[PDB]
Amino acid sequence: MTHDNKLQVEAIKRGTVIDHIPAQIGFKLLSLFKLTETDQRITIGLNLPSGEMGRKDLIKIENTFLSEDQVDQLALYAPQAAVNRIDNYEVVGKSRPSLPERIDNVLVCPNSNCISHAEPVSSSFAVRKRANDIALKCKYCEKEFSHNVVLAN
Amino acid sequence: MTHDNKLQVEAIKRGTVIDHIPAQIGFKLLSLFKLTETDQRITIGLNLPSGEMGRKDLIKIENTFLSEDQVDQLALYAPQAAVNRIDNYEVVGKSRPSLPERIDNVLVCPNSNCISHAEPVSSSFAVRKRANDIALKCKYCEKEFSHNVVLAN
Amino acid sequence: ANPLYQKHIISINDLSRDDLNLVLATAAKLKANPQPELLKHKVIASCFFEASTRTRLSFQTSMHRLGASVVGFSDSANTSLGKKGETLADTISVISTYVDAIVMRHPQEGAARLATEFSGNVPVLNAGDGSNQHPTQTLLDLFTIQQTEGRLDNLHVAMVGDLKYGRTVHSLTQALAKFDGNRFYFIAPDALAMPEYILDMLDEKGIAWSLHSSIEEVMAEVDILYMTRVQKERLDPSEYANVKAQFVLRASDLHNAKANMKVLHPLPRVDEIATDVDKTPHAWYFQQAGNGIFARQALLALVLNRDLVL
Amino acid sequence: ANPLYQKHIISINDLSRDDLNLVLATAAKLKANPQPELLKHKVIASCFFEASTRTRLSFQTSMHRLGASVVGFSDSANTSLGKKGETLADTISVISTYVDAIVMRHPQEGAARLATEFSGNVPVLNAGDGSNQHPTQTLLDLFTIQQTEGRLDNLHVAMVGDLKYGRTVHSLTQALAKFDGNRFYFIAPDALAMPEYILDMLDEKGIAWSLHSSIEEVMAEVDILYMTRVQKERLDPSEYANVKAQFVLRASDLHNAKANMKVLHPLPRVDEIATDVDKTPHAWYFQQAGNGIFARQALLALVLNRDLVL
Amino acid sequence: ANPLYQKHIISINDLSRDDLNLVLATAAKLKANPQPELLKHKVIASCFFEASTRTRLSFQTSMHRLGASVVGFSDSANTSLGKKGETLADTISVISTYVDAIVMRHPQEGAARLATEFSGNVPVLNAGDGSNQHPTQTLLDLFTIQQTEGRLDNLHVAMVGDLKYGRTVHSLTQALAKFDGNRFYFIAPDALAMPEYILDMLDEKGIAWSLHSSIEEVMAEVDILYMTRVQKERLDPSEYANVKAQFVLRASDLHNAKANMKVLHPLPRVDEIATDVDKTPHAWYFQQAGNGIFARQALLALVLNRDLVL
Amino acid sequence: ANPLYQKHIISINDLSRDDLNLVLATAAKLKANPQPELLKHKVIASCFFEASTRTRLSFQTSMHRLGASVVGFSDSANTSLGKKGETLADTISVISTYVDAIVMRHPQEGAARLATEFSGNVPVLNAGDGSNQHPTQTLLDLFTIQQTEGRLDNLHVAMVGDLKYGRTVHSLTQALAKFDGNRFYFIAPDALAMPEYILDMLDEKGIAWSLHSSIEEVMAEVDILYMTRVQKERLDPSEYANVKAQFVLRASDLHNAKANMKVLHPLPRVDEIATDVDKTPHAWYFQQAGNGIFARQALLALVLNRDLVL
Ligand SMILES: [Zn+2]
Ligand SMILES: [Zn+2]
Repeated sequence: MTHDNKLQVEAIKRGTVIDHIPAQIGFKLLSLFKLTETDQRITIGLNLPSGEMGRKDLIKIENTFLSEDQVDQLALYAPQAAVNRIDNYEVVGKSRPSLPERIDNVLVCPNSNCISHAEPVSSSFAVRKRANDIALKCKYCEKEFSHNVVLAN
Repeated sequence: MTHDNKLQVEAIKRGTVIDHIPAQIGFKLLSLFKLTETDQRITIGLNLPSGEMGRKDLIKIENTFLSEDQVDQLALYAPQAAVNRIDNYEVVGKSRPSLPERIDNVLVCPNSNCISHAEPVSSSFAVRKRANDIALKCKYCEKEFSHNVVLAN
Repeated sequence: ANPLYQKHIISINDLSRDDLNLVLATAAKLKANPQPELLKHKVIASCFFEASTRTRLSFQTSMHRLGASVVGFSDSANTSLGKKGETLADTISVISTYVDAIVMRHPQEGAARLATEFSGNVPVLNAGDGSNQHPTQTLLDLFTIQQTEGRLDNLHVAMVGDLKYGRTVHSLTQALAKFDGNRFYFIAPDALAMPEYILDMLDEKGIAWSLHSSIEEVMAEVDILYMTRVQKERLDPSEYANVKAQFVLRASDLHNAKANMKVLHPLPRVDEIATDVDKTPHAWYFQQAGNGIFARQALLALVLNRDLVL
Repeated sequence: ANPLYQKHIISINDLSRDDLNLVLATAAKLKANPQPELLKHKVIASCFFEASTRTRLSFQTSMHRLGASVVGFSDSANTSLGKKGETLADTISVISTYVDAIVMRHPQEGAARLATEFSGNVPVLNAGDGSNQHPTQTLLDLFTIQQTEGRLDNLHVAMVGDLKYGRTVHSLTQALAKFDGNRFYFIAPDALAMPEYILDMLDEKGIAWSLHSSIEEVMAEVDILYMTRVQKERLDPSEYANVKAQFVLRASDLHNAKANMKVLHPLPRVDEIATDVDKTPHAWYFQQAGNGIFARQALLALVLNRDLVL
Repeated sequence: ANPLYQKHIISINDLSRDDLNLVLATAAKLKANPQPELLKHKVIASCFFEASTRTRLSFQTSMHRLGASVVGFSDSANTSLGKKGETLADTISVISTYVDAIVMRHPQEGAARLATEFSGNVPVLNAGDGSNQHPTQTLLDLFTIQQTEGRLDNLHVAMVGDLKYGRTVHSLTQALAKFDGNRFYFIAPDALAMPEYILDMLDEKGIAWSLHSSIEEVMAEVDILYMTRVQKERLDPSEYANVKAQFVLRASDLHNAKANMKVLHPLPRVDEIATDVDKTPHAWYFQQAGNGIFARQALLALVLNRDLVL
Repeated sequence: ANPLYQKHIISINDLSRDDLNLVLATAAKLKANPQPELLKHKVIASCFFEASTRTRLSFQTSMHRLGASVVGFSDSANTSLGKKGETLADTISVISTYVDAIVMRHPQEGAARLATEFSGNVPVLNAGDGSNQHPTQTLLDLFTIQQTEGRLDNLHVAMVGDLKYGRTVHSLTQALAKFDGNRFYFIAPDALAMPEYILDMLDEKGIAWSLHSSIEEVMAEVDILYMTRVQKERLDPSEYANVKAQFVLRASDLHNAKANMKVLHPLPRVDEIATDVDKTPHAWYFQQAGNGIFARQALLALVLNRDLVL
């Protein structure tokens, strides 16, 4: 959108703006999804006065749009996050994270005897909701864990 | 040391501006020295252009200062980053990265047999600028390595 | 082509009620009229990365009665291959350039699955992977249950033993819960009760189930008595021996049994089923072991052969 | 009869340029039109006195695709036979009265040769003997090099790794130096440089060779990149890890590579070749492993069959 | 003569409250004023039929601190005795003719009870007998609680981890059960819950106790947090990983804790106590291992001197 | 307080020339006038995580000679500690609460440096830490040179055998490198040449050195012949046998040798020093092993007594 305390601040030309990320979850997302790995002008605002929502994180990836699928990968980490598509210095699109069905190579199988650990494979867990508690199922060992357990690693 | 006067980027009042970070390193720095694990308002800019080097990274940390020591640890990654200390809306003093005599917590010993690998010990290397390159001697196994090697990839 | 042509057999959940019936239909038909050269010219890999004679011997006999050749190994003692450091992925990748199909047993869950990802066209068949899946054992329990009861729906199936770790009782319940009106009885030690994830699974289906403390309770009700070996290690020698008594089977306990109730057990048994039972019409473990050949043969035939002439 | 009929395959020096080409000619032709019963009724011994799954599995598959039967063993754990005290001589002498041919792997150099002296008519094929010969691995590298480059003369062949102990790079150089105009590049650690006896051998032939400290140097020049596993044990963990960096291969290092350059590696690889290379057109180890079957099949076919119908 | 003179320390059950006190009372004096020549000229057999280095080095440092000589051995398999023929009774009958006291750890329950029957007049101290007892570990625990809390009565003890198999918690709950007003908090995963026989005894004696789901609920009342190690082998890897995070202590958790609160663990710790906990003043696991030296000297001193004038 | 009081003897690098002298100076007095009750009432942990019988029996005889008690163990695999879970840090943190000093040998470099961080106030003496250091062996060497030559300055030292891996020569070259005017003769097969980092340091300090092809060239100037064992396993059997005869000493070779010349070897010797050499008065390898007893007593004495009045 438009940041201004009193002092002149940037807003990418065309690109995406992942705004409303909760404090401390921002950088993880940058790490996890390896978002920083391009030649694009990324501007990050950490620990910003979200006031109503206290403190938030914020990313702006200029000249880079995210497929709705990529937007869904944020759910477990930042569900209240709003993903804005910007064109011509204006919000042309406003998406919101949604529970995916599968979350690839970002989580680690808590099952220590899971073949997934040594070998060259990407993690892959099938998501499944229950009274709003997310159980996650490893593609390999086929075991089901609670997201609390998996996310801890 | 980047100045744009149309699509402007705001400047903080007090804190530290880690300017002239070669591209792709601003994130290592972030992870490596755990610069995000703070409540202070940080602001990061990646791949911002500044012809004097092409593309650069730039990190602003509000109400936080780095010691002579803390600044030196960047010597190995962004030898030329310019750490501009700030107070009252203006640079109250600049500082450059000096190669330290010792480097803790962030490197890994290349020695497979070095005990530092399975233990609750923080690594520590002695630095020694010998013709052409930097030598790093492990605290525990005492084996000396070319820095080029200590940076596995 | 048949529905399983070239498909990988890894988990029992991957097969539907109609796939089980196809496999069963074939097994029954290969038992009847043998096709000793159906797989002639094929070469199959017997990769027992985790040793297992019962299962290796069974599979291999299945290969030899269909005309197929066999190469392979057992016990990954050192196998400077896989063990020293070759990543399984790389091992399959190489083996898939020699053989036409791969049967494998591994100590880690998901092994057979991962293999699938590095074998290109070569179908891999899971002969056991950690405490996860052992699909062939089940295809064989079902064949036995169908052969003896004449159906896979409407059975009063009792499962005894280590129902909490028994890799086999978990798989048998899932498959049996693909059919209709099966009621389950869960006689097991308290420290070893059926996992909840299986119980919940059943309730959703609306399947009848109940736990029993002793076998005599459900004796005169059960059609199938499925016993499983209670691993002593899982328990304390005092605890074990305390428990034991309420879970071993003698012939006398069977006087109450129906006329068609068969006692099944994946094997090995030792303490859990007394040899006196060996001599009663109800004994069916050994016969059950022999049905493994037909169950496994039907599996290779379908996977390897485009269309099946039965 | 063909030139190899009943002859023993022991060393690569024992075969001439014309023998290699014959073997290659056949391999190429058996790959094309399979003769699954050519060796029907023959019985072959798989004596892996030194265990080796990659090689045993390969040989045996080669036997099974030609109709031959196989008896044999692996790992001389105790073998109250050979090990306890039976002298190899006596072991062959007995085995040569059962089978028609013997494939064997032994930990000591000259084993396969000695065997030759106690087998009467039974042809023995060396599948590895100490740090001396492993001829079959080479017949297979050459087939791969010919299949991919279309020729065995005038290649820019680079050999990387443990060039001082690498039993394979020594054999590949010798054979390749039977053909014309091959230039060699020797990128290897200083502590592990190509033996001198091989270097001298080349100079006499007047063959072009040069050592390189890094692969990037000869990248855009090489047709074949032959990498070998650098045994950590050969070195000190600090020394090793010091060295390492200048000798592992990543995909990015390959951007400079020609269009037809194939990376080969006897296997296992692990640290030396990153899995990213796995996905580039240049990757040829795995394909290379599959050519082992054709190379070995052609070898048995020729040895065992009087005249070869191709 | 003191009460403990020439007596066998076999089970905690066998020791009275007075007894307990006599031992910890002596322990403190030896810790205050050491006697390095009290047990001079004495020889003690350190018999570890089942290797336990940590317990051995302790008992032995204890024995040297009083000027005693030590001879002994570790692991019968590495030993020469009792591997195929000789009994323990013969082994004890013989050793009781050399030494002045016998210390012994043995893989099977009742092993020390049986020794006291062939030792003659030599007193036998139990350093562990299967899933049965471990007198010394408990006296060392009790001495650490008394020393830090100033009392063994009216305490708030939370016990955590594997309460089913942990022989150590069972035994401390019995000893504390001998003192007045104590209250216990048992926090353990259901598969590893405290046995009924302990609860039954706790209820029969009027002692308060209560299961809890997480330390957090109890952190603020508790005086002593006795932690134990849930061995992942006592479970299924998947199962273990789910309950793991519920019984692992971070220094943060310690926040709303009484000043006087101490954290104990028989050790070895692995995951259960996070390393940041070591810096907080509640960590006392290492000072506990340290007090083992004194509880052990007191006993050796009491058992071998008709009178002590400490 | 003497300089070495309460200090950790980890690396030779850490010791000064003064330090060196203080130790060898004490060593000679203890060898002149023994103190069998100096370290009485002390307990020292002889912790051989990596079994080294010869070094252990030595350190231990040293410990008994001063009246100290010893407890300890050999080979962690035969031990109970650090096999699957517990760390060294926990193992040290615990042992530092029993003993008065820790001696330890460990399979990995830096293992003792790390102990000094959890030992608290207990001083740690390094008896070997991987390819890293071995303080004591060097002080024992230096004491033998000083004792026989009368000085550590202006010496003619030839070092022979495996100069690349021999941790012992590296360390002695550093210690001697601290004294004035020494000159070294490095005779070693090229595959086992002295590392560059030593030469670099030798050159930086102004110290003369020079490679030589055979002892013969140097036999007449040299005062001390430090021999080492080229392990045939650090090479290829064939390779080893070719260079063997160039670094093996026969009593004949000793012919044109200075009266004062002594032959040293850390032992075990196997082929390198021929048995006829034992009768010539240059053999001093056994009297060296003997002096290890004194260099070790001095250190234990220095480290545990604020003042010595020898
Ligand atoms: Zn998994
Ligand atoms: Zn190190």
